[PDB]
Amino acid sequence: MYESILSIKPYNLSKEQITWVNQTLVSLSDDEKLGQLICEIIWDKPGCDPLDVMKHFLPGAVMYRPFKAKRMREFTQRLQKASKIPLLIACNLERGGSGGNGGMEDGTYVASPMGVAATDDESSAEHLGEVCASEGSAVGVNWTYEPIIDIDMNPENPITNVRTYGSDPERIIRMAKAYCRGCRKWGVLTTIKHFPGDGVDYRDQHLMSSVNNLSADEWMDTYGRIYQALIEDGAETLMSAHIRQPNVTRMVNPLIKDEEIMPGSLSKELMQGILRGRFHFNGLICTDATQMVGYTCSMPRHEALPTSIQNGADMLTFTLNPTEDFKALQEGLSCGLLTHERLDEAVARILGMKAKLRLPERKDVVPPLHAMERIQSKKHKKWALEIADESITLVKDKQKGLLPLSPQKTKRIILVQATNEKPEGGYLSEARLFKGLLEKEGFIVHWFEEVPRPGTGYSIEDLKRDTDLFIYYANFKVSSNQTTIRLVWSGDSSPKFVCDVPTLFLSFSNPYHLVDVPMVKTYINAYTSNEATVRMMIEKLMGRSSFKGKSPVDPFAGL
Ligand SMILES: *[C@H]1O[C@H](CO)[C@@H](O)[C@H](O)[C@H]1F
Repeated sequence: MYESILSIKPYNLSKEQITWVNQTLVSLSDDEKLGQLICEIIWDKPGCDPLDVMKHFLPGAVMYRPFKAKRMREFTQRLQKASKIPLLIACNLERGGSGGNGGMEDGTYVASPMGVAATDDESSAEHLGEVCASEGSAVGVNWTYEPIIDIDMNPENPITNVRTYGSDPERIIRMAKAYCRGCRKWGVLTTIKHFPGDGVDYRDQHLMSSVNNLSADEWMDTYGRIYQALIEDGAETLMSAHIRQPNVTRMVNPLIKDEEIMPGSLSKELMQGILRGRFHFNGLICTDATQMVGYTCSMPRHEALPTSIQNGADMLTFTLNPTEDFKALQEGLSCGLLTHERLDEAVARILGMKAKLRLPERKDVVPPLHAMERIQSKKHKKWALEIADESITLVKDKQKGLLPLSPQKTKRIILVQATNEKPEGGYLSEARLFKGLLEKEGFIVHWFEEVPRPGTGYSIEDLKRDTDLFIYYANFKVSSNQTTIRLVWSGDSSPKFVCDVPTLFLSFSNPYHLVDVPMVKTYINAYTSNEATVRMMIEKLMGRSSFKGKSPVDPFAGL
């Protein structure tokens, strides 16, 4: 059975592969089928054993948090050889081998997706995807939870922002298809997220069930257009997140009551009515992480877990208390919250992706050790430099004669770090590098914290005697469970003397900082805070490299 699913896009399995899926399915107990539904998270901290993911059930997949590539490779061998059914092994490879709170600790940090989008060259996104999948597959990853095809409509949203390809649906489609092309070259499944679409609300689904409140027609013309394009392009998997679309839900079910409207991860109207029905998506649907507030607050958990599967999800991403969660699935199956027929259909789509990857027939469980040499390879580092060269964007340049910088125009610089990270020693490694590279050019550079500021004992004339230029290094990065990535001062260090001392503002992440420093006359978006982008920033400030980036978003955010 299931030939109508498994023989067509995005599965395209052969007769013999479908026979393996069916024979395997029939051989599984209900407990084993329920376990296939679960992806378990894995971390590398002493006292934590990866095989703990198998103490309470036999999972269908795992996801690696960021730890070292060599440990990931060892974990893959241990996990797979201990598993009767091969595992899907997922990773949040968002920005290359490393970067963005996902990936691996020591992979290549290429760029944020928005930095890639600023190049306006889809080859940049293809290269991004190649790095992610090339470095991931070397250590055993076969599933990247990317690309993000959210639209960065709302500039106050803290969980979209540089994780997106910006606010233009046509560019999102171009870039996401290219990212997927790069991944398929290395045998890694992709995941379009976050369905039904982040970026309309200004709130984080990590902390609540956020709401895409476009009209049904508006949603269909934007998010629906993007999802349809990636589905037709062959997207293998899709992540249903803890976001509501009430107006689309009511289009499917006009009589639904407000309290019955569920987020994507729990919604039959969105997963079965829209995705399976209207869009004929035939790939694997997984939930976003189930311990997040957007999920937990929407429904009692014991009902929610089987209901997600019944309503169209094939896989639950992560457990809270694993004994309790598995018991909830067992009881949901026995009492009819989850049907045996829907259980078999979910597991068929899980096993089908394992057969698509040819995991059952793989003699070795990881590639040869030789494959590890791709990680931080010269090719990958080179692509990161090219993308930085093409991405950095001169947004506002209303300071006559400021650029290019020269020690003979502005010898003494005060460097002002602004960030929501908490690096040991107070200063970001990348800002230290930037400071050192300015000094190499011949500038004298002090941190804001090292020199006096105007006050009862120090005047603005003193400041002007001691300071020729202020430079701001702003890195307000996305991170789960933040309600803002707005500029926060750590407010005397803000650009409060722009008419008395020339001030230059550099953002290495959030592209909307003109919201909080509108007085600034020269403003540059770099989208990514890594070594490659810092070095290329220096080249461009000194006038040895042109500014080539094009804003993939409106950096002024409506003035
Ligand atoms: C929910 O969690 C999953 C697994 O880490 C991420 O891929 C999604 O971006 C997040 F929304």
